[PDB]
Amino acid sequence: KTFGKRLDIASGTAVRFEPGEEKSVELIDIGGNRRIFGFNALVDRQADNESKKIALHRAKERGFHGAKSDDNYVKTIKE
Amino acid sequence: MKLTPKELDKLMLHYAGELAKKRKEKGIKLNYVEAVALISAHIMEEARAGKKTAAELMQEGRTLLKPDDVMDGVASMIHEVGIEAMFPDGTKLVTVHTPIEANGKLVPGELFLKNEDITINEGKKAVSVKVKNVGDRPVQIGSHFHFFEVNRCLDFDREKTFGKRLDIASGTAVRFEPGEEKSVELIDIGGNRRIFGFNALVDRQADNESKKIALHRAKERGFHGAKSDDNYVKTIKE
Amino acid sequence: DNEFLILQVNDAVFPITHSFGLETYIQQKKVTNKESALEYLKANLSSQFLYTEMLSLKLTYESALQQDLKKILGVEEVIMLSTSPMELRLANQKLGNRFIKTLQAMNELDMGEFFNAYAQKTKDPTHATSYGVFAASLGIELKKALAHYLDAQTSNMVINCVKSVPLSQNDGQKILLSLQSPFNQLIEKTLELDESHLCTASVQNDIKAMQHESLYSRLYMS
Amino acid sequence: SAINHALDVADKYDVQVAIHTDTLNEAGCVEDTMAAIAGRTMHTFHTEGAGGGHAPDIIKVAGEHNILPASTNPTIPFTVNTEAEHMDMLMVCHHLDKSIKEDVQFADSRIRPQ
Amino acid sequence: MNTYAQESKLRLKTKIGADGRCVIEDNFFTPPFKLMAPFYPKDDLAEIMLLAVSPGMMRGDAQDVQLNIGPNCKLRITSQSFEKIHNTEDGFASRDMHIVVGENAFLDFAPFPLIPFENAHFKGNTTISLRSSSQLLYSAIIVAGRVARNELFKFNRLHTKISILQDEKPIYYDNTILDPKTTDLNNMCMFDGYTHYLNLVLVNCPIELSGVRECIEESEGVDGAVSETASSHLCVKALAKGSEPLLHLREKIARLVTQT
Amino acid sequence: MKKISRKEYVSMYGPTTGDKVRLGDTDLIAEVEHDYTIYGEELKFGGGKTLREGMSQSNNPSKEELDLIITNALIVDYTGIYKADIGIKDGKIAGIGKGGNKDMQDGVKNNLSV
Repeated sequence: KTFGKRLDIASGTAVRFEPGEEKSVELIDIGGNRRIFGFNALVDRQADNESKKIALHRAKERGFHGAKSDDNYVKTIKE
Repeated sequence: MKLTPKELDKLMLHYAGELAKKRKEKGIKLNYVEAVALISAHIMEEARAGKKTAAELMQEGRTLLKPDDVMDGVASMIHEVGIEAMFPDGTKLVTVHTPIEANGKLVPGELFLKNEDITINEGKKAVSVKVKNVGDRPVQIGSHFHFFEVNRCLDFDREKTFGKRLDIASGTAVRFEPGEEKSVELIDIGGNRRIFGFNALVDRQADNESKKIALHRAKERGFHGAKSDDNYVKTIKE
Repeated sequence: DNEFLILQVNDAVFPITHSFGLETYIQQKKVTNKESALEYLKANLSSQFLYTEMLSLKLTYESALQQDLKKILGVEEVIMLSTSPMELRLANQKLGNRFIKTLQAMNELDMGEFFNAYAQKTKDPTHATSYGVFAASLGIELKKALAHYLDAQTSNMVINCVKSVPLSQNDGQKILLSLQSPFNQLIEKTLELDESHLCTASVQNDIKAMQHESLYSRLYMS
Repeated sequence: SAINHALDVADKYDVQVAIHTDTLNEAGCVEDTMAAIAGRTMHTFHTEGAGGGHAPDIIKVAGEHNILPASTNPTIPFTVNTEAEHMDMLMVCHHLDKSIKEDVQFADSRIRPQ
Repeated sequence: MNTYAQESKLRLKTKIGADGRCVIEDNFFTPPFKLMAPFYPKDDLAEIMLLAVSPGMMRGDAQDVQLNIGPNCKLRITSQSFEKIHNTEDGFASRDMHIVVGENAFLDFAPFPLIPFENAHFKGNTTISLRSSSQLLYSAIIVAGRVARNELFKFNRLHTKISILQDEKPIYYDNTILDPKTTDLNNMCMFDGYTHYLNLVLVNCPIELSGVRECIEESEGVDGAVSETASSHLCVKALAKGSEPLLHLREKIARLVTQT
Repeated sequence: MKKISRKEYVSMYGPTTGDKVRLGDTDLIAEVEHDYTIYGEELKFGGGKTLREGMSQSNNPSKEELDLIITNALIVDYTGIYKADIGIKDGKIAGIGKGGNKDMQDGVKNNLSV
């Protein structure tokens, strides 16, 4: 649900999640060219529906909680 | 009247066609240049008139010259006359194919072929493979495409076809319609047998050791009919 | 009465040998038991009998009610030129000729001036078209005539199947009894069909009928 | 493979890459081409397909961010005579002899007035 | 609701040229139709390919073909590729082909198989007219759909009427109606598990029923048969799992006819 | 292996050994004395032809890689009337013979590498 999105808060502010605590946050689409580079290197490319599958598979492989990728995942030529 | 170089060229062509028409009226048998110019100029004038469509002009261009109106060999030399004509809806390319019927007397540059067939890929044994197109679009495969790495919507035993290409005339293609199943003949790729490019399934020398890597890659990427063992042992470079 | 005369002429014509490809199916081992025979009979009635015999019967009945001899002849010509299998064409022509001859000779009664003229002017009368024009001239109800013709043809088909497969008389009675609903459905379909569907090309039935000629030993005429 | 390598080198050297995609679907469909592109800036010729096998699905790439789509002169604007010249232009451009049965059979177009 | 700017027409008239070859005397084609110069193989008949510049027939397509083969013309008319009927949502795709064969003229009409897609509605009407001496080898292959992807009889309706007249007298009628909604075409009398159906008509061809039967029997993977129509002309009906056996059988029969 | 008719072969690739061509509208007939090509490996350029990346255009070319190649040309010269591919490199004729990709074709010299 959150691929390609960022927190909808005043820029420069932060949201804190305490351990065990559950919070609800508001997310808005990333603007501009929507090219995600850096961070955890899960996307490192343009953010679209095709890169969403690759990002989800990478997150599931790297153990990111809540990332659900299909067991029968079809690799691409570059990923 | 700002005239473009294209307009100047078309004016020259129109008056060449006018000269050809005057010669035809005089009764001189037209040569190659005169015939081409006459057909092109007539098409341009009809398009400017604007009462005909491009299809009508394509039909009409084939009726301008009778076989007796041109010199011997002109009909053989003229295969098609293309002309870009300005219609009421812009510039369109009108192509007239075989505008003049060949008399057969003289054929410039004609071929005198032997009555013996050419044997291509001599000394190469061909295996037969059944291929099904389970996709929604037709797929054309060239004579020299590495058949192992063809569209993943084609279904066949890829293991049989690793290192092989279609056994057809080079430059021709085989078309697989959607849902259609065909049997094709495959022959070994010659030379160094180094497969580079295509779908990047091999990208190295084609041998039995690279066959396993290629099959595992194809299975991972979802190529239909590629069967790789579940317990696949990776190599240091793959 | 009318039903008695219908039964008499039907008995004198049809029982007095035609498989319509059932022999080919049995020889190719596609019809073996009760369920296979029932499936074959249902498929044949749905396609070939429906779009070649019942539809032609209804069309001829309508054309004779309208007194359209030209339309009757055109329908017969269409049937003849569409019947690709030689065995099927010959069987239909023979059955139609037998029906016409029986009506002319045995039925010593005023069949009708229209029917007499049609018999004297026809060339290749199909059995279904002949029965349709006969019913139209006799005033028989369309639905009743279709039901009777379909029932008689299916009785001949089931007895042929029980003789040739071979099956038991119990299975023959069972398949005769279990086809009552498809009979009504076929009659309802013919009640809304039209001439555009006349002689709709069946594929496997025609292929088997044409392979009947190439069969090794033919225990049936067609 | 060629798309991937060219895009790598172009990202290294800061130069544009333009593409005229595979008409025959030999190696894959529009999805496979887009996977090879992998969300990198690409300038596409004949984004309408121009009768290629990727048509009409190649028009889908005109909605992606990383694709800069271009369209050619002959098909705009759509007129009465637009469809008549397309096959001749295609054959001459792709160098398929019109006197060869194999080349004529190969010259298959998926162009539609739609 | 024709999507094309103008009506899809293809008027072709072929005659014998000055050099003795079969040439196109006249031709007028609107999209998606197109005609190229005839191809002349070394030993076979003159080949004309009816080009269709389109992925296939779609909703509202209404094609009008009129072929006119002149006297003493030995012409084989093929198509570019398989004719695919696409999903016609509410309308239908229609083709009306009228062919006129002149005296002592041989026409081998061998189009590629027709593949109807899901919810495809097609109406074909072919009317062939011949002279007494005219020879015709008509053929038509119908596929159940995209078989390899389990698209079997998913189309809406396929109506195909063929009317062959000789000397302005009817000699052959065919009305192929395939409606999966009304009946199961997979039954034992329609297709019996086969997916490809070939219907071929030989009119005035100098080939014997025994020879045609031998060809059908020696052809592998095909359940086929050949009979004689009322007008004493050959009719071949074959079924197969794929189009390859049917095409091979058709070309075998064509070769047997032409070698005479 | 497969055999194709000589007429179709010549239409696709031009005349081969033993084939005769009339020169212009004159009465002179030139016969192809010999052919450097290997049948079934001819170089063709087009939509789905052989001169493509990885098939006939080498992905690991020799250092003498040609700048221009003329494919299937009928060379008419005082040295002979024959059929070959002409390779041009650095303004000179680099080689005459069978050109193409050494990775996927046999009999390709280093000086005729495409």
